[PDB]
Formats: sequence, C-alpha cells, structure tokens
Amino acid sequence: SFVEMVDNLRGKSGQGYYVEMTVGSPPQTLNILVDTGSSNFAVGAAPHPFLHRYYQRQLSSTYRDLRKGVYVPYTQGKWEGELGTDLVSIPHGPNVTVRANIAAITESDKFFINGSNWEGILGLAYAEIARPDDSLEPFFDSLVKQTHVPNLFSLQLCGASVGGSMIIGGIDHSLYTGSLWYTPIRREWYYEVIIVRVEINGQDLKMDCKEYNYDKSIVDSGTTNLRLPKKVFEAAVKSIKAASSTEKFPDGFWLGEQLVCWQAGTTPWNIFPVISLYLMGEVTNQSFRITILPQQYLRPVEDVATSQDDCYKFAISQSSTGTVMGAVIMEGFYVVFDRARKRIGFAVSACHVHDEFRTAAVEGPFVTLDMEDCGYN
Ligand SMILES: CCN1CCCCC[C@@H](C)C[C@@H]([C@H](O)CNCc2cccc(C(C)C)c2)NC(=O)c2cccc(c2)C1=O
Repeated sequence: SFVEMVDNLRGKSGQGYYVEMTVGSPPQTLNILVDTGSSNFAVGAAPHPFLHRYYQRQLSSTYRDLRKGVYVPYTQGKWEGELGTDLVSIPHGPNVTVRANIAAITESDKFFINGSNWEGILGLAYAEIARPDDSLEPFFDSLVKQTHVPNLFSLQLCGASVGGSMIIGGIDHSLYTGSLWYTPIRREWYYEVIIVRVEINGQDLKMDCKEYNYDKSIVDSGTTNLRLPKKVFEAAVKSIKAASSTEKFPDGFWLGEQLVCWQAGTTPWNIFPVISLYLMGEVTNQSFRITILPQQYLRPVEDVATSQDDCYKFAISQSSTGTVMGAVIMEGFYVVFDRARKRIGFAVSACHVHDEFRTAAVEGPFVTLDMEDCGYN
C-alpha cells in the first residue's frame, strides 16, 4: 500500500519539502515540513504574518496540555511554545492515528518562511536531540510504538515547484533504479554518517578524512544546501572555481548570496565538476560513492529582473557544526532511513537529473582502509 504515499510531498525550491497532516479532533489540516535534521514535532499555534493557518488547541477535544514549555534553536531559525499531546494522522500516509507529542509554537524568530505554504515541522531524527530533553518522544517513535508501521521510512526528494515522496514504513521499489547501497548510522541522534573520501571531477581532495566529518556528518532534509566544514568548504570551492574559471562570477556568488545568470538554455554545465562523496559501507574495508551533478549544487532561483535568463544560486555553504548532506544532495537519490537496521540506503532516484554526458550515480563496492579513523571523537 505504498502507492498511496507516492507524491505526497510538495514545496517551493529552497523552502523545504512538506507533507500534509491532521492534528486534533475534529482533524485540523496543516502542511508540515519534513526534517531529518531534528526531532521535535511542532506547529504554529498562534497568528504569524507568514502563517495562513495554525493549530487551534481550543478547538480540539483530544488536546492534552503537558504544562511544560519548550524552545528549539536551529542553525537558522528558532521558536518557543507549549508542549502537549493530540491525535495525529497523515492523509497520504499509513492508515493510522497516533497520540504524539506536539509543540504548539507561540513565538518564533526567522523560522517560518513567507510563502512556503507550511505551518509546522516534523523532526524525524532520534530522541537524543529532542528538546527540552530526550524524554520527549519523537513523532516517528510514537508511530512505531503505537502501530504496526515498520521502523523505517524513505525519502524521494525530486527537483524542479518541487515534489517528492515520503514512504512511511517501507521501501517503494518503483521509485529507484539500480542497487541500494547502505552506510551505517554511526550514532542514533542525528542521522550521522561517516564520509571516507571526497573527489572532485575524479581528483581526490587528499585531506585527512576526519576533516570531512568534523565534528560530524549528517543527512538533513530540513536544510537546502550541502554544508561543509571550513577547511573542506575552502578546498571544494577552490577546486570548483578552477574547473569553471573560463567564466566570471562575483565573489558574492560563491557565498550563496548573489545569483548568476546565463541566456536561457546556455548554462555551461560542462565547466562545473561532479562531486563524489564516499560513504562507509556495510562490510570491512568497503565503501561506496554517490556522485553529485552541478545541477544539484547550482539551485535554480526565480529571476530577479526580466524572466528571460536561467539563474542559479551556489548551494554549497560553509559550516561550523560539521557536514550537512542537505536536500540538494538527497534530490535525485532515493534515501532509505533504515532505523531498524541502523543504516541509511542510497540509490539512484526515478526522478534523477538529466545532464547530457554525465549521470548521477551510486556505485560500489570500493575498498577503503581504516574507515573508522574517519570518524571524529
Ligand atoms: C529548506 C530552507 N531552509 C530553512 C528551513 C526552515 C525550517 C526548518 C529548519 C529550522 C530545520 C533545520 C535543521 O533541523 C538543522 N539540522 C541540524 C541542526 C542544527 C542545530 C540544531 C539542531 C537541533 C534542533 C536538533 C539541528 N534547518 C536549518 O537550521 C537550516 C539552516 C540553513 C538553511 C536552511 C535550514 C534551509 O535551507
């Protein structure tokens, strides 16, 4: 019964993917951003200039107040609110209703996005990073505990405004081609993984592989960009600049601020390199790689001036809290969050990018010694 969940995600480019949900009795419909980078389920519950609707606890006969406050500060944005529980369902999801923790957002700062069409956030990661502490059971843990839904979900994030699928409870084999390749979940807090090698256009960055995971590497559907630790970011940009030096870009472009444009259909994809991320595999001394096309890390944005050109933003950013494999990395892959087996699977998505001479790929096996040394402690 996974066909009912195909295409259950929507969104606007750079503004997050959301799934429709209902909370309360009678059911109140809300669009909820899907976030593997956090673990709180929270919805707007008070007016806000960017909210078209919000959760009204007063209108829900099943609402239960927990008489405890909560706040969550993210890398970008923060909110505070009141904890409580209520009945929750996913119309284009499993045919079940669960009682789950809900943070009723009463104040927020740079959290909600104007015109994004979502009013809440579904943190899919583990209790260890839940606020106020790990005793606030995350939504997916409640779903698994209260129903027969298997302990896994998969995300098919599709590019161009955007759509995708969140298959709750399994793997939909029509959404990918080739084989699934699995990397261990290093520790169950974020969806933490270990990157063991990085190549740009086939050239090894030749850094201490610990630099790639300093101080961690996570899979984060709630972040648009690929985010890299300072030292890795500088090396990647230096290499990407050199590969595309035949064209001029303002240095604000390389900071993700100012956009670059080209005459419609003349974007010089060939001068931007492919990025290969090698991930720790399932067997001794074995890894595999996912290859990222420039169509993934050059995000198309709306044209500020006359909508004649093709304009893009550089979707790779510097991080001070480790590597973040954001939505643009996940797009074009089918990503399986196999919580039951403590692993994350990658396969080429059915909604893959269509470059002329290059193709995004998930390839293995590769031999890589001392992979454990790549993890930071
Ligand atoms: C998709 C557009 N947007 C903004 C999305 C706004 C709404 C979701 C957005 C608060 C979740 C977190 C996501 O959870 C972060 N994951 C790691 C993390 C970092 C610090 C603290 C925590 C704990 C709460 C667990 C977790 N994302 C960000 O911060 C973020 C930053 C920069 C750009 C963007 C998002 C973006 O591209």
